[PDB]
Amino acid sequence: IAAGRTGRRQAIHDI
Amino acid sequence: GHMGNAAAAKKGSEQESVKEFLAKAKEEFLKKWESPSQNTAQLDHFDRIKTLGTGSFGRVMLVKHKETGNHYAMKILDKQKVVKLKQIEHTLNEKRILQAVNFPFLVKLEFSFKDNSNLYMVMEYVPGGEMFSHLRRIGRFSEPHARFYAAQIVLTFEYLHSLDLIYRDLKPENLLIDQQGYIQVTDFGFAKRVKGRTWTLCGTPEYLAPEIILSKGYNKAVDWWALGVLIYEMAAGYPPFFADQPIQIYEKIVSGKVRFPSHFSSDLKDLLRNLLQVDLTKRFGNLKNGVNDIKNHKWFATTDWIAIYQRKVEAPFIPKFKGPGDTSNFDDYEEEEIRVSINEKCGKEFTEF
Repeated sequence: IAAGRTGRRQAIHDI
Repeated sequence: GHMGNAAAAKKGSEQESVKEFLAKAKEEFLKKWESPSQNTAQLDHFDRIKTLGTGSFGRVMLVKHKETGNHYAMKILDKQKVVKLKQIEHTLNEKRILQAVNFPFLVKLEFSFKDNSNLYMVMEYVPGGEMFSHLRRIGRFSEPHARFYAAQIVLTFEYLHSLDLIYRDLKPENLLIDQQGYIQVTDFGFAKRVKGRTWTLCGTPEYLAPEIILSKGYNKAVDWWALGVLIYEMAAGYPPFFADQPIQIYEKIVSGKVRFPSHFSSDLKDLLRNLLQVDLTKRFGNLKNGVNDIKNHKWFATTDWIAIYQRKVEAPFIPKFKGPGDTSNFDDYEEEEIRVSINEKCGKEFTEF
């Protein structure tokens, strides 16, 4: 079953 | 062929007129890009009213200009957080690009300044709130309503890319709805002038193209991938690569497998498969025909591109408006102090701001 982020998503500046 | 003679001639002329528009837009941009104009102000010129959003480095605040009485959105960046996250050049990018661009769906910068502690960018207040809020509240947009918004992003990227600007942070959080129901792109924190390739690992996990995740020198086509993610999310209510943690999100993106809700039209799925295309030799917006592959796609057949640009199309949704300083369309955030140190911080790092 699907699950994921529903709130506001912050940017990333590196990985 | 698909088009009869009259339609083909009309389309050809329209595409040439786009070239003419963009050539002039570039001339205007470069004049501002090379010799930027003063837009100074200072903190005590404004009354701070409410925090409208937070990010890295600080907030966006609703402020009221004391002399004029006008309301504005003020982005505040704490210099010490910026330097540590190596977001110095990105913040310089943001200001310089916002200063030089001009397009109906790009937010307009009014002032920029700095003090001992912070950087400040003051722009037009867009009172209708984030697309994000509206989307989460309703669940998903109809395909015609998603298309109305998507068309504005297509034109905006056609404009930005013609100036060699890559946007690099498309998402509903960054799209504000104005009083006429049209989009204002904000937040140019990752925007950059790039002639060909660039290499910085940045953006928002759900919206990253595979080539960013794979540490490949990438180009403006990452924005067209992100458009595919945005259209999918607007029409489905959730993005195509959806998981609790960034590492799981990246795994799904790189696999590239997209599944669609059963209610998606075949036209929409075809467009999305061509945007969410891992193979850069096949991705729409990155081929010989350029942006025309997108603008002339069947899913956009009912779109009058000039009417969208002219803002003459009836919007699907007109935000509740309760006065120039009304914040009812924004969520609430913890209000934190705007600290201004007695001592200058990171003066060396931000001399050109």
